[PDB]
Amino acid sequence: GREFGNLTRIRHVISYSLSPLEQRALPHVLSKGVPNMLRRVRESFFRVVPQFVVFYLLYTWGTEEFEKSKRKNPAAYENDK
Amino acid sequence: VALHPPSYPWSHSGFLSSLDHTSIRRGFQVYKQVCSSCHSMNFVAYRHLVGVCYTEDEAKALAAEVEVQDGPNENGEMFMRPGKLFDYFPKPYPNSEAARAANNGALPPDLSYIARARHGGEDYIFSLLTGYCEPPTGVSLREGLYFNPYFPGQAIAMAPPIYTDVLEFDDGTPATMSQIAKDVCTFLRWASEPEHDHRKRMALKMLTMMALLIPLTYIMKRHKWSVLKSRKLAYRPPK
Amino acid sequence: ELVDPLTTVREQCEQLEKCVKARERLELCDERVSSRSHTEEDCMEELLDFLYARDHCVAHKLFNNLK
Amino acid sequence: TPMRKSNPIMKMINHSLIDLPTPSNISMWWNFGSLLAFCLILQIITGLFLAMHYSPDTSSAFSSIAHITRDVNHGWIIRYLHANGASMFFICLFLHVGRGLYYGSFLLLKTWNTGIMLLFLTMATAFMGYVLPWGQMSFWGATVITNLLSAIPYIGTDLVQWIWGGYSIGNPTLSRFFTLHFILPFIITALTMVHLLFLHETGSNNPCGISSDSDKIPFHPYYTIKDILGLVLLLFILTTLTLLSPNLLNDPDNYIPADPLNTPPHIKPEWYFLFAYAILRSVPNKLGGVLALFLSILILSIIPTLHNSKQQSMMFRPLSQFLFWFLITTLLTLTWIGSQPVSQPFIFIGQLASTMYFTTVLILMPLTSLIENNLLKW
Amino acid sequence: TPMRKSNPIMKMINHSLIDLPTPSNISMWWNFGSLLAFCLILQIITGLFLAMHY
Amino acid sequence: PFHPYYTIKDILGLVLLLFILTTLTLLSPNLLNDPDNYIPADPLNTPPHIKPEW
Amino acid sequence: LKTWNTGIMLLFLTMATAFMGYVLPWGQMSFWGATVITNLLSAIPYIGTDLVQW
Amino acid sequence: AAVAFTSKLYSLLFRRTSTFALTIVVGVLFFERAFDQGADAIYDHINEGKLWKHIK
Amino acid sequence: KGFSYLVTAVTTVGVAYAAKNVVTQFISSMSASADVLAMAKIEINLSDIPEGKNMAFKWRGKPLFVRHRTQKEIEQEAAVELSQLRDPQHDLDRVKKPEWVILIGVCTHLGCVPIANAGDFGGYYCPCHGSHYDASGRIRLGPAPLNLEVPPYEFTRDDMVVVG
Amino acid sequence: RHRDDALPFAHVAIAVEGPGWASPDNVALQVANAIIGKLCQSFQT
Ligand SMILES: CCCCCCCCCCCCCCCCCC(=O)OC[C@H](COP(=O)([O-])OCC(O)COP(=O)([O-])OC[C@@H](COC(=O)CCCCCCCCCCCCCCCCC)OC(=O)CCCCCCCCCCCCCCCCC)OC(=O)CCCCCCCCCCCCCCCCC
Ligand SMILES: CCCCCCCC/C=C/CCCCCCCC(=O)OC[C@H](COP(=O)(O)OCCN)OC(=O)CCCCCCC/C=C/CCCCCCCC
Ligand SMILES: CCCCCCCC/C=C/CCCCCCCC(=O)OC[C@H](COP(=O)(O)OCCN)OC(=O)CCCCCCC/C=C/CCCCCCCC
Ligand SMILES: CCCCCCCC/C=C/CCCCCCCC(=O)OC[C@H](COP(=O)(O)OCCN)OC(=O)CCCCCCC/C=C/CCCCCCCC
Ligand SMILES: CCCCCCCC/C=C\CCCCCCCC(=O)OC[C@H](COP(=O)(O)OCCN)OC(=O)CCCCCCC/C=C/CCCCCCCC
Ligand code: HEC
Ligand code: HEM
Ligand code: HEM
Ligand code: HEM
Ligand code: HEM
Ligand SMILES: O=C1C(=C2CCC(c3ccc(Cl)cc3)CC2)C(O)=C(O)c2ccccc21
Ligand SMILES: O=C1C(=C2CCC(c3ccc(Cl)cc3)CC2)C(O)=C(O)c2ccccc21
Ligand SMILES: O=C1C(O)=C([C@H]2CC[C@H](c3ccc(Cl)cc3)CC2)C(=O)c2ccccc21
Ligand SMILES: O=C1C(O)=C([C@H]2CC[C@H](c3ccc(Cl)cc3)CC2)C(=O)c2ccccc21
Ligand code: FES
Ligand SMILES: [Zn+2]
Repeated sequence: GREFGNLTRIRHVISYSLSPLEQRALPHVLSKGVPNMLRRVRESFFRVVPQFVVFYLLYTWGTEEFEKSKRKNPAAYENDK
Repeated sequence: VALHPPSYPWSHSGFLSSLDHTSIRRGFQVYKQVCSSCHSMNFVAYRHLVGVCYTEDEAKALAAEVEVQDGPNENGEMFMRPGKLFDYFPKPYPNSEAARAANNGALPPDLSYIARARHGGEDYIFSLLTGYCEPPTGVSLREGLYFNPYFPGQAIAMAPPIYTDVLEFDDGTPATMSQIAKDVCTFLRWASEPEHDHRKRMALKMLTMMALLIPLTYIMKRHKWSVLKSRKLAYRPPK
Repeated sequence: ELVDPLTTVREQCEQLEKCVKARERLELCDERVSSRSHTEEDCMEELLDFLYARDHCVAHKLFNNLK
Repeated sequence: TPMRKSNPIMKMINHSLIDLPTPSNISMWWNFGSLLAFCLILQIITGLFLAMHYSPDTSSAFSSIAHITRDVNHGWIIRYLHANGASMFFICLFLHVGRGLYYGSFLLLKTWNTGIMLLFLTMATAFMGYVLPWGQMSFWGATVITNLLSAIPYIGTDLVQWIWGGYSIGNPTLSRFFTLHFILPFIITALTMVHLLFLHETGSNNPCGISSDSDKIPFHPYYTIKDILGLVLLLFILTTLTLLSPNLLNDPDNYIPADPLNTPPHIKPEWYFLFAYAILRSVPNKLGGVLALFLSILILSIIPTLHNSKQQSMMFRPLSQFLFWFLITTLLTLTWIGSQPVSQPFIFIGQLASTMYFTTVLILMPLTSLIENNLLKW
Repeated sequence: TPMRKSNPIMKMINHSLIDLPTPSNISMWWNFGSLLAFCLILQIITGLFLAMHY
Repeated sequence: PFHPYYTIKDILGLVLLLFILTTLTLLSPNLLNDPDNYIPADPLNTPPHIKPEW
Repeated sequence: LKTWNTGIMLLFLTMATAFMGYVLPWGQMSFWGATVITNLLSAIPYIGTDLVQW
Repeated sequence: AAVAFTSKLYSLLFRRTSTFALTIVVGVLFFERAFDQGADAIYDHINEGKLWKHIK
Repeated sequence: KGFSYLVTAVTTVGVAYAAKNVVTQFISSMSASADVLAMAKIEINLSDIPEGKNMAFKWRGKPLFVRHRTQKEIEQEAAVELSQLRDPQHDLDRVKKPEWVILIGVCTHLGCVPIANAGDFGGYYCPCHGSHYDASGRIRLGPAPLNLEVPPYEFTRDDMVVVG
Repeated sequence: RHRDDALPFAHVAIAVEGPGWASPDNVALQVANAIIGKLCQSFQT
């Protein structure tokens, strides 16, 4: 079936490659890779983060409320006698 | 609801810190002379003390102190004999109904995993042992209960089990309640998890190895993928 | 005769401000509950608050005196 | 020809993982299937060893595990490995599902359906292993899960009593749990092979959602070394969890043996289940609760049917992405609610989280897809 | 095509035991393989049941 | 082709095997049975006459 | 050849299985059968006894 | 020209696959012992006074 | 090329170390546990064993024979020619007192228990594959390669013996 | 690599580096060549 002899039909594309032993494995990290990671974080920040911030607010609120609910109310004894 | 135990600075809590075996040796005396009246420790035997705080001969000596049932003999009858290394610490009661009958309806639990079966571990137990006090105003206790804020409910059947000079340690340490509690707690830690020290020993090695193998294999990957990472294309139609 | 370090350490911690305010609240609640004729209130919550506050600083300073 | 292609067994291996054409551009999210397989293998091995020391009897189960962890040489670490491997297995499983939801790989219908089958099987297996120690939590977990069939209106109670083998949970039920837990993993293995057979007829989707037949590379050497790297990382994490912090995920209430007369005040299943538990807790009706419980997972089967977009992947669809991450947070919320007592704040929050989960899958995503289409003018 | 030949799982079944070419003249001695398989299946089923009581 | 010829032939073989198996199970169950395996194990004594399964 | 060799493998496997089922009742014959079959590896000259005990 | 270390290493050991394999077994033999000894030393040193080997 | 291959070498060395450790500890899971390895001694009262009687006792999981030999047995066991044996040994190499002999009742061929006072030689006969022993425990016919094993013992009374 | 799927047949060339005119080794290499030079239409060393 699917085999490297007849996958698709292409015309007029040229490629060039070096061998691994001719070139470096980690050529430019701090001059190219770091800024690229930075933009890659920039492009997705506001699509992911705010939902989790909202989750954090909800969690803390619900915890606080549950913990208030367990403390004794002075009006339950002071009001009528 | 129950009061949250504070964190005490236990010397074995570091990532690669071992247990203090002196404290184990003293805690075990506490568990002989006091705590093995009510409580069972069904999953520990004398052979387990060998190489931890005792030689084989001295552990046999401990064993020898106790009578144990055995048989049948050649006549078909049971008998009593002195203990051996392969015998389990003896039970205080024959059955749980008898245990309840001797403690006004309450059943003392088995302390073989008490430190792993409670929230807070040895912080809780210490807190429980040192923590008895007189009740607040408005509170009352039914027949045969004590007050203790670190118990869920604050009413507990167990009377305060330890006090100063309730025993004497063979190494001359002064037997204040606090010292006794800390030591028995160390001993319960050891009873719940014998593999502790060897586990940390073994972590150092194989973690060093697995940490080493990451950058090496990453380098191999980068080597194989450089062919594609630097590839250059062009489009040249006759136009 | 032996003096248990825990006694002294408690007595020392109980001098601190965060303990003192809770201790005062405890006294106030004792006074109410003792003064009434017939009530269902009890003074336990206040006691537990005070004990939480105090045992926090006992735990930072007890084990230095033990072996 | 080379021997690589001389013979059916060898040629199937070759078409599977030597000369298979893979996309050049797939990312780390595609490593989690191989890690799943690794985890299955690990579980089977460690299980076959444990099996030779465990006792499927209610009067010795607990103590057989005590024996394993105290007297068997390095038995403690074998126990630790089994228990932590299950957790890793589910971590990988969840991430594996989520990928496919994000990148639109559910359009491979056969692979997707066999995946749903596998999810169900793995969950059954994990639960039937969780009750074998016969601790205090294990017992009541068994009880609840076997009472679930009482909700079937006409025949339910009889089904419950026919699964128990008696008037109640007891010795005859534990051996059933153990036989089933023994046999299921191998059915899982066979179905995994079918799963991959179905996959290799089309090949892998990729992050861009467009056809990659102009830039296929062979599986060997590229993805061989890549997956080996992934495995090394998984082993580092697993070792640190096994040796440096074994008690992180552990539950104390299962170190107390079973007591048929007392349920403990605070109930909590294993973490990978909490969310279902929350869902089950949220409906004030028995039958409705169970129905929701099962629909929560069965709903994946109609996602392919509700797909309106012209594009396959969310890579180029921002509104879609926003909704995706909101759904993930709803699931986190259900997990958190599952841990808490059944008290009023958490009751109300859980009900909202459940309604929003189904709402989002069934309504909001389809409609956002239509809006998106209109914004691109088709 | 018929569905018999539309699909890998189905086409493997078909090549196995529907459209497989067999000799016309083989005798009773060739029945014992299928009986072996039957026996294996019987053993597995009865064993899974026994297992739950042993 | 395998179907229908050898399908029905093997079904016939299976019917025969089931007849034999039932007669062995219900009409004469003790034919191949060994009495010495109805005595539980005794690590101190090997019986005088030893015989494995046929 | 391939079918024949896989057949030999299957024969061996089936025999192992049958024998390991025969010792499960723990009767008087089962016990001594176990004993003999597990002492068989003592015949390996350098490592045998240790294999038996393992 | 420049007889350099890695080139000698390639030409003597790594060029032939059998010898590469032999090099690997020989290296692991010695790595194992050195690595064990170092680890045990560190471990023993972190918690002197608390192990029963010495208390004995 | 050298440098790139050195990296691979080093990686392989580490992987081999880890693999060895994992596999070996798994294998050591299946050896005897720390509750199976008890080794006690056993004391036998000899005044309950008539002359000509072979008694069997359970010891360390296996039979232990104690045999109280008669005079003609003591006589005729000494006559044996040691050249016609596959495991040559004299009777007085195998007993401490002539009228008592103590053996481990396990057949040296494949482990069955010999029946006493049976076979061609007045000693013991093993039904499983047909090996004969004499009243010294010496192998005389059949497939077994060695004589019956003698444990360490000593006499604490003229009517008490301890085997350990 | 220059890809054009409309051409009838694929052409391929693969070399390593040779020593040059001056070296002696050339002779031996030629012999090797003659030893090497079915699947395809046309082939040469
Ligand atoms: C209380 C318990 C009750 C139990 C009840 C059991 C009832 C069982 C009923 C079974 C009914 C089966 C019906 C099957 C129909 C299938 C039709 C078909 O297509 O068949 C094709 C098949 C043949 O296939 P094929 O394609 O020709 O290929 C075969 C060859 O390749 C062909 O090669 P060839 O052509 O060269 O061969 C020619 C010739 C080759 O001939 C020879 O080789 C020569 C033979 C010479 C023999 C001479 C006599 C004996 C020797 C004497 C020698 C002299 C001694 C001198 C001594 C001197 C001493 C001093 O071979 C034959 O012709 C053989 C035909 C006869 C087959 C018999 C089958 C017996 C089955 C027994 C089953 C037992 C188990 C039952 C369950 C028990 C449960 C407890 O069979 C037939 O054609 C015959 C069908 C009819 C068979 C009937 C069998 C009845 C058995 C009844 C037994 C009752 C007693 C049980 C006792 C139990 C004790 C524990
Ligand atoms: C006594 C102590 C132990 C001694 C152990 C010694 C062995 C050490 C390990 C050696 C590993 C094997 C290395 C050599 C493998 C050679 C394989 C070979 O020649 O076959 C290659 C060739 C490749 O096929 P094509 O692609 O068609 O080739 C066309 C080329 N244009 O053939 C094949 O297909 C592969 C055949 C593989 C055969 C492998 C044989 C393995 C033998 C192992 C013996 C182990 C003995 C252990 C004894 C232990 C003590 C009792
Ligand atoms: C032991 C306790 C375990 C608790 C549970 C653990 C599992 C759940 C973990 C939840 C958090 C996961 C965070 C993962 C990292 C997210 C990083 C991120 O936002 O990156 C966005 C970045 C954007 O890239 P692109 O759109 O492709 O374009 C870039 C190329 N130009 O990547 C992505 O969006 C890829 C998203 C892939 C899917 C991720 C799925 C994560 C959650 C899956 C499990 C959730 C539960 C199960 C869900 C399904 C239930 C039916
Ligand atoms: C409520 C009580 C229970 C009621 C049960 C009712 C059902 C009773 C049993 C009915 C069995 C099925 C009979 C009809 C099958 C029709 C199959 C069909 O149409 O497909 C044939 C056609 C053949 O393929 P080609 O060769 O390509 O055809 C080309 C022709 N030139 O299609 C196929 O490939 C086969 C498709 C099979 C579909 C089978 C559907 C089965 C549905 C079963 C429903 C059971 C419901 C049970 C409910 C129980 C109570 C909750
Ligand atoms: C157990 C916990 C271990 C934890 C440490 C990490 C484990 C994972 C480490 C990676 C394991 C990789 C296993 C799979 C093999 C990967 C091979 C690889 O990447 O190299 C490719 C390369 C293929 O060569 P090519 O250059 O592509 O073709 C040349 C044609 N002229 O692979 C080879 O070298 C193939 C030849 C065999 C190599 C050896 C295979 C492994 C077995 C060797 C040791 C044998 C004894 C094993 C005993 C095990 C215990 C009983
Ligand atoms: C008889 C006088 C006892 C002695 C001596 C000791 N304990 Fe005990 N213990 C006893 C009873 C009757 C109970 C039941 C309490 C109840 O409310 O049911 C207990 C309980 C414990 C517990 C359980 C704590 C929990 O939260 O469940 C622990 C951890 C415990 N006891 C520890 C302990 C120790 C260390 C002792 C020796 C210093 C000891 N106990 C002695 C009765 C008796
Ligand atoms: C034991 C459980 C499972 C195993 C072992 C397993 C294994 C695999 C493997 C090895 C792959 C190869 C590609 C990859 O790794 O991404 C894969 C792909 C895939 N899996 Fe599974 N899987 C399992 C469960 C699931 C589940 C639960 C689902 C969906 C609910 C699923 C759906 C898919 C899909 C759709 C693909 C192909 C998607 C693509 O290539 O883009 N699988 N699986
Ligand atoms: C997908 C594969 C598997 C999964 C997810 C799985 C999961 C689990 C889990 C979660 C437990 C309980 C862990 C604990 O109590 O700490 C368990 C226990 C057990 N499993 Fe597995 N298992 C798998 C495969 C197997 C297999 C193939 C066997 C074969 C016998 C097996 C045998 C056992 C045994 C004997 C136990 C009880 C021992 C114990 O609790 O430690 N398991 N399993
Ligand atoms: C569980 C054990 C086995 C099973 C389930 C099995 C199954 C089968 C089946 C269904 C066939 C189809 C043709 C026929 O029935 O004759 C077959 C053929 C065959 N079997 Fe097996 N078999 C088993 C063991 C063996 C053994 C032990 C051998 C040889 C020592 C063997 C060698 C063969 C050969 C050579 C054929 C083809 C011969 C021919 O077609 O002329 N098999 N087997
Ligand atoms: C080729 C497949 C099988 C063969 C040949 C086989 C054979 C046997 C035999 C000969 C016995 C002893 C019969 C007796 O003592 O009367 C036995 C017992 C047993 N087998 Fe099977 N068996 C097979 C498959 C299985 C499977 C898959 C299981 C799954 C659990 C199983 C479970 C058992 C059990 C529990 C026993 C003991 C019960 C008893 O002795 O009645 N067997 N087997
Ligand atoms: O990891 C695989 C993979 C497979 C590799 C081999 C694995 C494997 C697992 C266990 C064993 Cl014993 C052997 C191989 C199974 C997964 C497979 O079939 C794909 O199609 C695929 C596509 C893209 C990215 C990764 C993969
Ligand atoms: O019986 C078979 C056979 C096969 C039929 C289907 C059987 C079978 C067994 C179990 C199930 Cl669940 C399904 C099918 C297996 C044997 C098979 O493959 C052959 O090639 C063959 C050739 C000649 C004569 C008979 C046969
Ligand atoms: O009350 C419960 C409970 O409700 C469950 C539930 C959790 C969800 C499970 C579940 C069932 C089906 C699926 Cl597809 C997924 C999860 C079923 C058991 C438990 O697991 C449990 C464990 C221990 C004590 C009590 C309990
Ligand atoms: O003495 C034996 C004995 O020798 C075997 C033997 C029979 C042949 C077996 C065998 C081993 C290997 C193969 Cl490939 C085939 C059969 C091994 C056990 C028994 O089965 C046996 C059963 C019960 C009591 C005693 C005995
Ligand atoms: S076991 Fe005694 S002769 Fe074989
Ligand atoms: Zn270790």
